[PDB]
Formats: sequence, C-alpha cells, structure tokens
Amino acid sequence: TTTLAFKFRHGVIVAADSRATAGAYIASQTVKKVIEINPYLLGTMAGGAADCSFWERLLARQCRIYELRNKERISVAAASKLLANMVYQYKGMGLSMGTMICGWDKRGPGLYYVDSEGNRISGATFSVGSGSVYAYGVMDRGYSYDLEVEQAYDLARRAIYQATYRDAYSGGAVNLYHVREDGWIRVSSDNVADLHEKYSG
Amino acid sequence: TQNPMVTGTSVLGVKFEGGVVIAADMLGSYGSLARFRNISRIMRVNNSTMLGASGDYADFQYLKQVLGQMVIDEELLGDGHSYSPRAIHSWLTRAMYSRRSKMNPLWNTMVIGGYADGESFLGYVDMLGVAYEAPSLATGYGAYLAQPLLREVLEKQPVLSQTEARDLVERCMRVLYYRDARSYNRFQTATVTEKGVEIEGPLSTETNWDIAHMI
Amino acid sequence: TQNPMVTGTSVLGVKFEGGVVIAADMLGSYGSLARFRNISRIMRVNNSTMLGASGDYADFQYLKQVLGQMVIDEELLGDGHSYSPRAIHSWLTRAMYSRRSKMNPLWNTMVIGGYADGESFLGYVDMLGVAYEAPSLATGYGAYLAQPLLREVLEKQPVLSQTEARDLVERCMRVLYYRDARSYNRFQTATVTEKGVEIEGPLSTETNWDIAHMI
Amino acid sequence: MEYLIGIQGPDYVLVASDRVAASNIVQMKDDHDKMFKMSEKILLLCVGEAGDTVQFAEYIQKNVQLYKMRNGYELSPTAAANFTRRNLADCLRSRTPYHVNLLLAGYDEHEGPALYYMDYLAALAKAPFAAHGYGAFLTLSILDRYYTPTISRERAVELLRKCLEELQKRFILNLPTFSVRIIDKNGIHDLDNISF
Amino acid sequence: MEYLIGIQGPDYVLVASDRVAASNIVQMKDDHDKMFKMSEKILLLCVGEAGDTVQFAEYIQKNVQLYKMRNGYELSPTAAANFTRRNLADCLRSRTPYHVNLLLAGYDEHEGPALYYMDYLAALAKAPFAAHGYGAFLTLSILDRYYTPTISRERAVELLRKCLEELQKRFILNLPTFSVRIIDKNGIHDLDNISF
Amino acid sequence: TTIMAVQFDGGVVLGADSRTTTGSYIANRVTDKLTPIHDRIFCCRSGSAADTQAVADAVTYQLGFHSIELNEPPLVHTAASLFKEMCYRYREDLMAGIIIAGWDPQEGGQGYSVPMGGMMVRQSFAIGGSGSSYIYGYVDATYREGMTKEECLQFTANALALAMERDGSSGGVIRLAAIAESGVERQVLLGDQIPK
Amino acid sequence: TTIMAVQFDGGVVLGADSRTTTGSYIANRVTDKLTPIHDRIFCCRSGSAADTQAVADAVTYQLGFHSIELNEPPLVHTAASLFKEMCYRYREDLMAGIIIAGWDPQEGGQGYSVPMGGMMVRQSFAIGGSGSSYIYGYVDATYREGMTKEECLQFTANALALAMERDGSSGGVIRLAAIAESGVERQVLLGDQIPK
Amino acid sequence: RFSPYVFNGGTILAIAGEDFAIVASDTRLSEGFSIHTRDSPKCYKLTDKTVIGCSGFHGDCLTLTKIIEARLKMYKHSNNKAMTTGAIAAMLSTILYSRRFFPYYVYNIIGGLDEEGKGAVYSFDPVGSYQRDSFKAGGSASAMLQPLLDNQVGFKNMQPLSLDRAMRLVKDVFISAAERDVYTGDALRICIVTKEGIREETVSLRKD
Amino acid sequence: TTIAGVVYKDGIVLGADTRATEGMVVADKNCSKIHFISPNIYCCGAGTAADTDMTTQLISSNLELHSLSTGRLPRVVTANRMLKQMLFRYQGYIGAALVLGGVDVTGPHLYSIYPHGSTDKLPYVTMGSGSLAAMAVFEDKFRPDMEEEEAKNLVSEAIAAGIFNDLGSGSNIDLCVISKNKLDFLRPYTVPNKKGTRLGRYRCEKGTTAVLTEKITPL
Amino acid sequence: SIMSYNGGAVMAMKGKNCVAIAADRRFGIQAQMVTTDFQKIFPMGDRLYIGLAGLATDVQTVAQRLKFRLNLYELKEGRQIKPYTLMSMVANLLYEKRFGPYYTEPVIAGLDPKTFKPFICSLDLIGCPMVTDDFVVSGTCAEQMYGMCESLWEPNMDPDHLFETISQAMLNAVDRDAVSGMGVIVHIIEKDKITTRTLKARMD
Repeated sequence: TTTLAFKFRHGVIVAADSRATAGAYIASQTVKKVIEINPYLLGTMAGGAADCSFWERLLARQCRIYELRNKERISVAAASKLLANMVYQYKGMGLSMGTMICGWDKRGPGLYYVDSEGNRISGATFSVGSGSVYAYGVMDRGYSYDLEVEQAYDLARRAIYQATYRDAYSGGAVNLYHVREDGWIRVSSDNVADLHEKYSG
Repeated sequence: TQNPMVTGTSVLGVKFEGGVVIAADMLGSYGSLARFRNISRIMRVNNSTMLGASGDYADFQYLKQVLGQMVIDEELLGDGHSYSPRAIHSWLTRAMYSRRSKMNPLWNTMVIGGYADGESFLGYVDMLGVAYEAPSLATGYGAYLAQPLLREVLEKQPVLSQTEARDLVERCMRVLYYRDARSYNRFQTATVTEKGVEIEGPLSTETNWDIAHMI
Repeated sequence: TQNPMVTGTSVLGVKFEGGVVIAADMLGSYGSLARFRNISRIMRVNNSTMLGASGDYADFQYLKQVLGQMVIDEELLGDGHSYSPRAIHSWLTRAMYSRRSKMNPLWNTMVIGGYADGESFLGYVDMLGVAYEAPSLATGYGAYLAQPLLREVLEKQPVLSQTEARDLVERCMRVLYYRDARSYNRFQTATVTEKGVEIEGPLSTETNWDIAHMI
Repeated sequence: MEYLIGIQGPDYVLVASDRVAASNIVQMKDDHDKMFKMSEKILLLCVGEAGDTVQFAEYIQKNVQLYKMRNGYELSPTAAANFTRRNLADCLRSRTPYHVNLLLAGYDEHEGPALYYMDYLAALAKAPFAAHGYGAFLTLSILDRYYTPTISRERAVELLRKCLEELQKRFILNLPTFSVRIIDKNGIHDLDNISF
Repeated sequence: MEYLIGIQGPDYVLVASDRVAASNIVQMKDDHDKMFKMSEKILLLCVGEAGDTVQFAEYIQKNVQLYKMRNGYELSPTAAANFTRRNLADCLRSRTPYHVNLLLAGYDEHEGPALYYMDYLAALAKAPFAAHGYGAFLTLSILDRYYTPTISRERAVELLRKCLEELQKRFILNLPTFSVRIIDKNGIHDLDNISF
Repeated sequence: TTIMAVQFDGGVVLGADSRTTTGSYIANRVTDKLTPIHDRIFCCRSGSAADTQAVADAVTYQLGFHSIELNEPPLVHTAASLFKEMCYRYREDLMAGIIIAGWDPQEGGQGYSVPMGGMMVRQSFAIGGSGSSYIYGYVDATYREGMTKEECLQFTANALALAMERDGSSGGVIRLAAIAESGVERQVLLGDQIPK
Repeated sequence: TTIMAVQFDGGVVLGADSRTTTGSYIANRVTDKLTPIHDRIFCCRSGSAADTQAVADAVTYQLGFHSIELNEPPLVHTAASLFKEMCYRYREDLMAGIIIAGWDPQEGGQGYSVPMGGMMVRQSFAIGGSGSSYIYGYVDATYREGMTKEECLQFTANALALAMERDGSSGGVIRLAAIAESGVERQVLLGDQIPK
Repeated sequence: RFSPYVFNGGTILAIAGEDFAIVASDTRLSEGFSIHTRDSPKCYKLTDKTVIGCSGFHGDCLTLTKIIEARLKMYKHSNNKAMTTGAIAAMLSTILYSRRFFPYYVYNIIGGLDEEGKGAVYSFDPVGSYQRDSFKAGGSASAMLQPLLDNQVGFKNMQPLSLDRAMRLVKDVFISAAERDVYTGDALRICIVTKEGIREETVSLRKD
Repeated sequence: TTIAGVVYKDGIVLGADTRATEGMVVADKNCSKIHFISPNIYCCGAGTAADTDMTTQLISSNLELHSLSTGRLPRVVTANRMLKQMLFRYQGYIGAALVLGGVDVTGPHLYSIYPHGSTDKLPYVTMGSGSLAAMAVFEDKFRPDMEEEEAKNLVSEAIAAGIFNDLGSGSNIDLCVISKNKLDFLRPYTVPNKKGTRLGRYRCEKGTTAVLTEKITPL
Repeated sequence: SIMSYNGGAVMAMKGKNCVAIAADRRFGIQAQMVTTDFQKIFPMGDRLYIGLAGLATDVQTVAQRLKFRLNLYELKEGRQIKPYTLMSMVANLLYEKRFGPYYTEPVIAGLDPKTFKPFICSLDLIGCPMVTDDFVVSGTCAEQMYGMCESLWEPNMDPDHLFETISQAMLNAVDRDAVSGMGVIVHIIEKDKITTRTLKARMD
C-alpha cells in the first residue's frame, strides 16, 4: 500500500495504488483505496481495510447529520477531530488504520493525517503505507507550492510509480483525485504496465 | 468444562429399511483406570427418538436432565404436536454452539437416531457445533476403525435390512474391542422402528486368539 | 542424577561415653508408594567405621561398592595402617564436591560414625559438598522433628552413657513415626565401641492412640 | 524523543521545546507545536505517548477555562499544577492510564514566576530550571554550571543557545529548530525561533 | 545506523559513506573512516556490528596483499569479491559468525569499473548503483529517478549531493558530514568532503 | 485417604482412615472423615478439607429445611442429588470426591459415589480416595452376594488395612459405621485390633 | 504391562500379559515379554520396547561370552548385576524396568527386580509394570510360604487376570513359565481359560 | 487448552456474466485427515435471484446462514419488498464486523442479478470488507483456481462470456483442481441464476 | 501413506499406495514405496521419504557384501538386526517406519520396525497414516494358510480402504508377492482412480507471447 | 520462513524430443528489490541444466560445489555426465548436510547424451528424487504453477507450442506472487540447438 497527498495553490491532490495482498498471495489488484466520504471530502485507507471502511462510513453519516442539523457543511478540522475521537476509545484492542482527510473549506485547502495510535497532524505533504519512504524522495525533490495543474498531476503519478517499482506489496494501477473549491473530480486511473513504457521510453 | 475427567469411548449408528440402530459400550474410564463398568450411555427421548453420547459423563447426565424435562413439558399440553428427530438435532446444535462461544464448552459428541413419518433420521452433533447427517456414524476412534467397514458395505448395497445392520454392528464392535485400549466386552443396542424404541443388553462378543500360537 | 526415584527417609546419630550409635528405618519409597520394605541403609566399612545414607538408593549402592573396594585394596598391603573415621569423611566430601561441579550430583545425605584411638567421630556430608561435625545428627525431616529433641538432652547432660543414648535414639523413632508420612515401624541400629561394629534389627516401636477417643 | 526545557528568573519564565513530529524512521512534521495555553499567564508543555498528550492537555484546558468563566477570576499557577497532578494520579491506577511528562510555567501577581515539573507517575516538583527528554542528560550539567538566580533575559537566552548548540554537537537525533516563549507580568510573548 | 552509497559510471566508480561513530545516545566520534583500501584500485566499504567489521576487513586486506606479494600481480575486483563472499559464507554456519554488510568498488584495466553488493547472509550481487542503511529506502528512489548509464563525474557528484540533502531533510538521525572517493584508471582519488 | 462403603441386606457399612497430611508432614492423625448429614445418612469425604467441609455444611442446611417442610424423613437419593448439583456447578473450583450412604424405608440401605466432576452412580460396593488404587483387585476377588452385617464389618477392615500399609497418605486408625433401621453403630479399631 | 515372578522350593514362576499400545491404539496384542537370557535365566521387560530389547541383547552377548570362558553355567546374580550396571550407567536415557528370574545349582530358584534407576534387590515375590498398582493388596493378602509348583501357577494367573481387568494398558493373553532344574515349562492361557 | 476453531476445507467459485450468474462448490466435509461426509453442499439460496456460498469453519457457516435468512424476513416484513443483492452485501458487511473481536472464520461470496438484470458478484473477507468483482474463487484451492480465471476470462498476457462457455470453464477448473488439492472433491454442485430463476446441476469428481 | 503385508501358506504379500504429498498439496502421483533389499527380501517404507531411501540403500549394500563373502542367500533376521541396530543408534531422529519381508531356508518371515528401533514379528502388519483403516480389514477377514489369490485380494482391499478413507493416501495400488520359487512385482496392480476428460481447448496459438530478447546457440 | 526470505520461482516441462526450463529474475531482501538480472539456471553440460530456488547464499554455494564435483568426475571418467547420475550426485550432496541443510530445492532438466531422450526431475530440501513425465515446479508460487500446468500441458508438444505453454504458465503464475517476478528467462533445450529468450512481464 502507498497513498500520497499534497497541497498546492490550486487545491489538494491525492494518489493511490490498487493492490491488496493476504500474506505473500495477491488477493486482488482492483481495490479502490480513495474512499469517497462526501461530494466535498476525501479519505484514504492504509492498514486494515475493514477498519478504514467501517469507521469512515460512520464519519460520513455523522457529517450528514451535522449538516442536516446546523444547515452548514462540516469543516476538515472538525471531521478529523471526530474521526480521532471515535478511535481513541478502542486504544490497545488492535485496530490498525492511517488516513489522510482532504477537503476545501472557508480557510482554504485542508489535509490532515489521523492514525489509530492517536496522532492527528495537519501538513502540506503526506504519504502513508508500506512504500511511503520511496515516495518521499521523489515528492520532496519535485514539490513546490507554485506548481501548475499538469505538473502536479505528473509529480503524483511519478511518485506512485517509483514507489511501486521497488516495493513488493505495492502495485496495480494509479488512481488520481483532485480536490477543488467546488468539490472533487476523478482525474485518471493509469495502469503501471503502461506508465513503464511512457517513462522508460 | 476445561477437562473431561470420566469419559465414554465411542457410539455407532446405522440406518436400515424401516428404522435405525445405535450401539455403545458400558464403561466409564477415569484416565486409564476403567472405574465404572455398568453405566448406560444410551437414552430414549420420546417414542420415536433415541440418543447416544460419548465424552464427559457429567455433561451427558446434565443434557439428559434438560432434554427430558423439555419433552415432558411439551407433552403436558396435549395439543397433538410432538418433537421430531430433526427438532432435537437442531436444538442440540444451537445449545452446543451457544456454549462454545462463551469459552465453556460441553465435552461431548452425540448421535441422534429417529424414525418419523416413514423416514429415518441419523444425525451427528459435535463439541464445537459442527452438525451433519449421514447413512452411518461413529465417534472417537470408531471414526478410524469402524467407519471404513460400514462404508464399504453401504457403497455396494445402499439399502440394508434389520438383520444385516445388526450383524454389521456386532462385527464393528468386535474390531473395536480388538484394537482399542479404552474398550470393553459388554455393550448395549437400541433400535427405533415403527413399533417404537427398544433397548437390548448387555451383550458380548466372541473373540479369536489363534495368532497367539504363531508367535 | 537429576531425579531421586526410590529414596530413603532419615538417619539418626548420637555419640556417647565410649562410642557412637546410628539408626535408620527399613523402607524404600517410590514417590508415595512404599515399595520395598526390607532394605538396609546402614553399612559397616571397617572395624571402626559405620555409614548411613539417605536419598537415592542406587547412588548409595554405588558408593557402597566404591568404598568397599578401597578398603579391601588397602588391607592387602599388610603394613599396619588403616583408614580413620575422619579419612572417609574427607574422601567423601571431595567425592561429592567433584560431582557437584560437573552438574551431575549424587543425591544423598551421609552420616559417618566411628571410634578410633579413644576418640569418637560423628560427621555429616551433604549433596553439594557441605560437611561438618556435631555431637548429634539427623538428616531429612529429622532435622526438624528429632534434632530439637536430642539437642535438649545434650545441653543438660553433655556426656551420656550407652543406655541413655540407646533410649534417646528410640524415643526419636516414635515421634518421627507419628508425624512423618514416609516413615515405617521397623528400624535398625548400629553401634561402634572398643569391641567393633554391632548391627541389631529389625526393631519396632510401641505407639499410643488414646487421643483418638477424645475426638 | 522530544525535548523540553524551562528556566526561571527573577521576574520571568523562559521555556523552549523542539518542533519535530516523527513516525518510525522518517520525520513527518517540522513545525509541530507542543505548547498549550491554559490562560493568559499559564503555559503547559506536554510530551510522551501519542494520543494521550492531546487528550490530557485539552481536558485540562477545558476545565481551567470553565473555572475562569464560572467564577470571574483565573486559577493561579499553583492550583492548576495541583489540579493536573490530582487528575493524573487518579487515572494512574485505573484502566485508562496516561503516559505523559509535563512542565508548567506561570506568573502570579503576588507569588511571582513559577515552574513545575511532573513525570508520568504524577509526582510534582518545583524547580528553578528543569528539562525533559534524552537531551536532559546532556543539558542539565551546563545549566548547573552557568546558572545564577539573578540571571537576566538576554543572558538567559544566551544560556539557552549554549544548551541547544550542545544538543547539536553531541546528540544523535536531528532537532533543527526550537520554539521559545517567555511569560512575564504583561502575559505570554513569543520570541524568535532558534534554528541551525 | 551507518550509510553507504555507490554509483557506477562509464569509466569511474563513485562511493560515499558517513563519518559518525555513535555509542548509545551520544556521538563518540565525528571523523570515522569506514573505507578500507585493499589495493591500488580496490576499495571495500563495511558496516554492521561492532568488532566484526574491523576483524573481517583486516583479514581480507592481509590476504589480498599476500596474494600480491607472492604472485607479482594484483587480484582483479571480481576475484576479490568472490574471495570475500566465500570467506563470509564459510563462517556463516560456524560458531563465530560475522554480521557485516559490504560494498566493493574496483577498476580493472580490461573489464572496466565494477561495483558489488553483499549482505550479511553472503549473497553477492552486481549493481550499477547500490546503498546500505536506513537511508537506502529514502535514497534509492531518487537514484532510480535521475540516473542514466552515461552520467559524467560532475553530474554524478550533483546527484550524490541531491541524495544527501534528502537525507538531511527527511531522516531522523544526525549525519552531518560524508566522505567521498572516486576510483578510475589512475587509481583512487579523495574528493572534498560534503558537509552541511 | 481411603474411604469405602459396602451394601448388605438391611443397610450399609462405611469405613475410613484418619490421616490428613500437608506435603510430607502429618498435620492431623486422628481426623474424623465420617460426617452425619442426617440421622440415617452419612458421607465419606476425600480431597481438599475446606471444600468438602463447606459443601457438607451447605447440604446439611438444605436437607434439614426440606425435611422440616415435608414432615418426613428424607431419602438417600435426595441427598446424593443435592451433592451432585453443588459439585457440578462449581467443578472448576472444588476438588472433592464423596461417598453417600444411608438407609431409607423405601429402598433399604443404599450407596452412591459422587466423584470429581459431578457424576452420580449407584454401586454395591464403592471405594474412593488416593489410597484406593491398591485394593481394586482385592475387593474384586473377595466380594460376594449375600453377606451379613458381621461379614461386612470384617471385609471392610481388611481392605482398609491393606490400603493403609501401602499408601503414604493413608494411616492412623480405622473408623467404622454400620447403618440400618435400628440406628447407627460406630466403632474405632486402634493399633492392636487392626488386621496384620 | 503387568509382569510378576514368585519363588517356590526348587524354582521360580514368571507371568506376563501380551499388549503393547501406542497412545490409545493397540499396536500389538500378542507380544512376548518373556525373554531367555540363557538356558535357565529369563527376564520380564517393561517400559520402552527399544531400550529393553537393546539391553537384553547386549546382556545376552556378554553373559554368553562369560559362560564360554569360565566353562560353567552362569548364576542369576551375575545377570542381575550386568543388567544393574547397564541400567545405572545410562539412567538419564533408558526407561526400563526388569524382573530377572532363574535357577542355578548353587542357590536354587531366585528372583531380582531392577527398577528404573539401576537399583537391584531380591524378593520372594516381585510384581512390576504399569498395571501392578491394582494388585498390591491382593498379593499381600494371598501369598504364603511353602507354596507348591502348581499352587504358584494358579496364584500367578489370578493376580495377572485381576490386573488385566482394571488396567487400560494391560490385556491380551497370559503367558506363564515355570523354571526348575529339569527345564523350562511354557504355556499360554487364552480367553476361555483366563480366570473370571 | 481449548481451541474454538477447526478447518473443514471447501472451495467456492462465482462467475458473473452478461445476464446470468454462476456459483459452484464441492460437497466434501472433512476434518484433520478424516472425511466426515461426501454430500455436504456449500451453496444456499437466499432469494429467487440471489445465492450465497460459505466456506471455512462449519459451525459458523450454519449460524451465519440462519442469521442472514432471519434478517431477510425481518426486512421484507418491515419494508414490503424483497431485499436487493447490493443491500444483502451491505448488510452482511455490518453483520460480519459486529464480531470484530471474536471473528467468524468464514469466507463468503454472493452472486446474483442486479436491478438492471446483469450479473453481480461480491466477495468478502472474514472481518467484513467486501468488493464487487467479475469472477472470484475462495477457500482451500483459491490460489490454484484464480490464475486460470485470470488467463481465460480476463485475457491477461495475451496478444463476451456465453453461458455454455462459462459452464465448461467451471467444470474444467474443478476437474483440474481435484488432481492436486487434498481437501477438494467428491461431487460438484453448480447453481445458475438467470431471468427465469435458479437452476441446479451436479457433476462427479474423484473419490480418493 | 498406507503399507500392508500378510503371510500366506507359501510366502509373503506386500502392498502400498503411490501418492506423495508436501503439506496439503499433492507433489507426486506415482511414487514408489516398495524397495529392493535382496533377491528374496523386500521392504515398504513410511515416514520421511529421504530417510527411508538412504536407510534401505545402505542396508542393501551391506547385505550384498555379506552375501558375497559367505556365498549364500541372506536371511531376514540379519537385515532386521542391522536395521534395528542402526535405527537405535540414532535415538529416533530417522523417521523411517518399515515393513520388512522375505523367504529363506527357514520359511516366510515378516517384521515391522519402528523409528526408535523396536521390532515385531507378526503374521500381518500395517503402517502409515491410513494404518487403522487397513487393520480393520485384516481383523475382519484374515485366516491362516490362505492361497495366493485370496491373500492378494485381502491386501488389495486393505489398501483400497486406506486410500478411500484417508486424505494423505490415494492413486494406485502396488503389490509384491514373494514365494520360494518366484518373485512377482506388479506395477501397477489396480487403478481405482482416473483423471476426468477436458472439455475446453486452451491451446495457445503461436505469437501469443511477446518477447524482448532472443539468441540462438547452434551446438 | 527461510525459503521465502529471497523469493524465487523455477519450473521445467517436457515436450517431444525437447525440454524447457524457466526461471524468474529478481533478487531482493524480503519486501525490497535490489537487482533484476539474478542468475538461477546453471549449465552442467552441453544439454543439461539445473535450476535453484530458495535462499540466495545456498543457491550460489550449491552451484559452486556441484560444479567442483562435476569437473572432477568428468576429468577422471573421460565422458559426459548422465541426468540420473547428476540427480544422485545432488541427492548425496544435499543429504550429507542433514540436520544442517542447505535451503534450496533443485530442478534438473536435460537430454540423454547417448539417446537424446528427455529427462526432468526435482529434489527436495534434504535430497529425495522425484522423477516425473510431464512437469515439475519449485519456488514460492508452486500452487499457481500447478494450477496452470495441470490445465495447459498436453502430451507430445513440439518446440513452438512448448515455448508458448511454458511462457504463459510462468507469466500467469508469477503475476499472483508478490515476491517473485520482474522478468522471465526461458531455455529451450533441443537436439541440435539451445534457444534462450527473455519475456516481457510486469515490473511492479
């Protein structure tokens, strides 16, 4: 598993792979690891798939109830705080999950990282999963806050491809998402076996 | 029940043309001591159901008590309905599984026989809640020694008569007596038929020790 | 010897005016079964030394054959020199300690008695190599039950007589029979004096069960 | 492992803490804030286990602010330190223990400046200078060597710079930047970050 | 944990290693050398357990020099790598195992430059660029991204500088200075240290 | 411990030894292990002293209350099936084996054995305790149908003495009780009267 | 396993069962556990089959060589001593108990028991095996001095049958051997002839 | 100690077509090195257009299949409709996660027809996570059956499904897997769900 | 695995199956488990395969040397002696269980040898994982002094029961008949199971696989 | 496990008057790639090959000791080795280190140097030969290869169909294994030529 997310002038960009394994056996290569919480929030999965899916569904229903009651949409900080408080009460039992939460609100773009141990940190560049250490290198060498849209797309695709090249539990296809002011859109889903000829030549 | 203590050995069962027959020995062993030698491990539930259980004996007695009271209570109403063998099989499976999940199992393996509405029933329930049905059954070491003999016969001739099933039962008991360390030479048989449930015993098997002279 | 298996219980010893007396019972217990009931655990080494051993019986039997040959070999020289009671005590301490350090101990507790040159010897050797001398000795559960009883007499009257010591050594086999679970009612006595070594047995103790009627 | 230091002078309290948030073998944040404001003249610095720190600190902050709002006047530093110690000690033996190490810095209009030390077993001590972390070993000897009760603000900042340069030279962990704050009769003032 | 890197170009081999010797939570030395010279055109870089490194490296050095002195000509890089692998593999299953990770860099007048990788289980691989340590994870992706088989010396030094700046930014351990060397048909040349 | 009960036409004979040990030390040597549950119903006890004593007291209480309500003397089967539920309900806690014996006008003199685990079974003769493994063959060989009251008081003493000589946990005196319609006859065999 | 030997004026009687199990499965049910070491010396074996078989073979070899050298029939005490020496030398490895029984012109018919641990002792009657705990009281009560040859075969058969009925590891047929000056008489008691 | 689980073997397979679905399994029930039965199928009919297959520990299979049917009847009585395949999958996920700290030791596959009349296959893990696929195999011989399906249906590494072709492919893959897997194969049960309802079929395999 | 042996009026009959597994996956479907030891002595092995192979080869070579020196046919007691002594020397780390059988100047002999050095001399023996399912058949249907064909049928039934009732056994049945005048080695005797016929055609046409590099080395 | 520390996959298949042997190309340490072009198939003669899968150090050690022994044998005898004899030699070499075994499982494929009759076989950890007639597999992805080969193999395959079959089996088998893959190398051994090919596979 490797998922990354970075924040720049025109919003947030999220990228993920698609392989899921059970031991040394590859169960599937069509997993959708960017969880679509709302038309205005995005979340990722890393660690346990069941835990991420269940607790982010609970978060989605709480967000909808809040919006119904208060006639206003929830913010990214509040959503991350809710998710952090729902998993601290099962501390030590054995949950395993680490998620970025991405959105846009009154204070601009937002990108938070929450994991089951208890951390909740805001940032401008995150990567989680087994192959994250391979994506930090490329992303750090290429990242700047004044990137254009196409340049940011290219950076995310290249970072994920380089992560899957050297990691054994990472692979499949690269799924890309862009969070803007008026909601998110789905950019592309590119197969690694074609990025190989695109990049090498 | 974390430890078995006094235990039973094995139960045998086979279905024939018009009913079911079940067989079990009369010994309760405490480890390797062969302590109680005239105990009965076969029950008659109602006029068309019989039960035979192996494993811990205290748990078997407890289930006897519960099942007997349930049958009496359901008979008091006098409404014209009675439990079939399948209802007993399902209730036993539920009870065993419900007690497994509390981490406090009942150390038993049970064979239910019955004959109702022109159809005969032979079912198997396990300690963890694994339950199923078959034309022939054996628990414990009988699963290794006696099951091949029953299945060899049942593959060639799917449908037996009463005398053939009886004779097959004594042959299996003799083999078990020869090759099992916790067995005994006195056993007991129960037969369920259109007439009802009939228990016969104690019986005995004739053995052969000719090979002792070629040693 | 990692495990003791068949074992002895306890040995008693006390010195009097002109010699030493040792006592031990005739039983070898395998766990809690009291399996061999006529075994002697007292040896005569030479004309002035006697030995009594508790613990594993195979190890005592081995030491017995090793110590008999060492005495036989030296009497063949015909030179006028014999081992003192103290020489066997010193040799036994070395033999125990040399096997303690190889992590292959000899599971025994040893009591040596002797009388040479007008001076009495009573010595104690342990499993690990702990060795010492005292006016009275008891190993096993006699260190708790019988030692308080001898060490009360040996302070009021530091010097006993032969009859006073013979009565004392039998008052202690009765208390040790009442309150020890691995005891027996048949013991054996050895006495070393100016004449030589005298072994007497089997003997027995008279008991009193009056308190059974106040219950 | 995080680093906290506090120095207490005649009419101020100076505190500093590092700015790294690290997970496994990689740094994930380099502008982390470990300094919670409980009042206009009370700071509480917390380090330790992940998750426990923020839960404990936010609980304390809520209760202190509620005291302010109900009563019309604010808690003194001593009472806040005692409240914190009691709340940690009570949870020590329950099924939900907190693994946190704490420093509390404050100013009182009558009792002056105050600095308090607390470990995870909830024993409360009052010190003129204190430190938490693995750098405490490397730093407390310099602080003992060069500290006087009459030290002034610029001299205190110089002494803090000495301590942080020692950490740069000898210590094996990468701690590039530190955040520094001061508490005085005019409130809490944020000083320039010390960076290498 | 120590860091080794090697890059192999058309007519040279560039190698680099850090200079820290750390014991417990404190740095004992900051100019440590982990680069052993086996010949006029062979370098052997070793990291791992304390004690085993120097014993193994000095044994290999003695044997290589003895081959030179007996025979009148020097061992090629391939034969030295195979000799090292056999000597580590033999000791693997005995009562005295060596826990060492190795890189071997050399130049041969007929086969050209060569770079070899060996782990502590004695499996020998030949690579165009390689790394050992915890920084290998952070660095190998940059090396894959920016390396070409025709890279020149100045470009190789620039790429190495990129990798070390990445280690400075992301990695949790304090590694201030690195020693760099190059092997060519003229022998072994010591380049300027890269320091931050 | 060795306990035994034998049936004869008109009643039952119970016998026990009198030693209780704590390891290899004889804590008590005149113990009484025959306790009257009711005027005609007795139990012999083996196992932990605390568990057996507490269960005997509880069953005595319950049986007395039941008898007062019903205005009748109780049955032996009732007492056995009051012991059985307490022994089965707490089988993970208690360590106790019991022999129940008595005389009721409905079925004469009977004997039940409730071993560890809460089992229940009726027998013509029943032995129990730690020392009963050494007299299984003897009682199998010697028992016969139609014994009299005095041929059962002598067979019991012989079996108990044979068990006493070989077991390390059995000893002391032999306590005998005969139960029939007229009453209960109790006696003790001291050292002189014990068979040899 | 149940083995037994009894002395009578002029010889010894040996008896055994015939079951060998592996867990709760009867691997062999017509086992022969009476092995002739020499013309008139036998051993009965209990424990691990491998250890007992190997030790019996080794002692047979040694005793035969000794007899050929000395030009005399051996003694029972000699064979008991050889077994004792081998059992004591390897007591941490072997799991074997043995009964030695025979007839020699110097001392008549004798029996020795060599249990686990390499001990050795002479007895009038000796029982051994796993199933012998159930017949201690029987043999204590029934044995008497001056038994004839035909009164010792019946006693042996009765004791062995009583042990067989109660033990789970004992069963099969009863093998008997009588040893005296004239020779050795062997017989088998099948299912019909076993006492009931 | 006491172990609350055993492994009883079993293989389940599902293929989704243009206007059909197929769920297949074997009928052997085993335990350890013994054989309990040769006539124990692992497919359960949920609705006239929905079938479920379970494998793993047998007691959990029985109790789970009873719970699912009770919940379906509850839903039909409360909502006056028959539950849909997507709703069945979404409810099973929650049921499975309810036992997160004492899990069901079951592998589940759901096959059927969606609301536009096309085949649907959903696969689950023992904890609840589910995914919609095009074909899926689970149980003992999943690792042997999956590459064949990837090659023949997905056309991997090569330079529409009819019903008959799918039937032949299913029979072939089970015939091949009966050769090498110890736990698999006494008879083969196939359930085809289509517009007209659910049809059943049986085939014979090796017996040793 | 399942190995069985019986003694009839003129000689020995031995039988075994042919499946070899590794874990819970069938590795070999035509394994051979009846080993040559001497022109009149044969062995069936169970347990670890390598250990049985090496043990039987070593003992066969030793008996070959002994028979060359003496000039006579070897005896079953000799092979039993060497096997049991070697197995006891290793304290049970060679997981070989053996059924040994042969006919010599004394008559038919049949032994069973265990991994720790034990030995039984019996008129019928079984070993393996499916040893109980075949021992049931022997207990049911064995008579002394059978003919050749009756003994062959009995051994076939025992092996078939072991195959059909146990998961670790399967495939075919092998028989070996040792008599005073002959030696029959039937391979195979019965084929109770057959592989089903393939329905589809999955043949890969030429040009389906893409190739990066290619080189030709003409020998 | 120790066999899965480095990964690896090798297989051999038999045709008509020809054999094929294939292996994957990847060297890594658990979940991290190190190199791609790792050698696992070694020639032991003109028309005889052996493939090693398992732990890389043991792979190289076994290959070198086997070449040592084979060279000495061929120098003394004066002829080429036979596939039976090579299998027995490898079994002996592996059993000598019982209780300390090498962690590899070889696969042998060749032609008889006198009659050119195909031979394929495989040995286990401690050297138990197991000769087949259709195909042998070895490595971490054995189940996938068994599944593919039971369905694709058919008797009497000419070199072209044999090449296609083994290519498809190896590709589809290693696509489902996480620690194997990144290139496939195939050798076709025939009477009068040897053909070596490298296949186009996924690199992730």
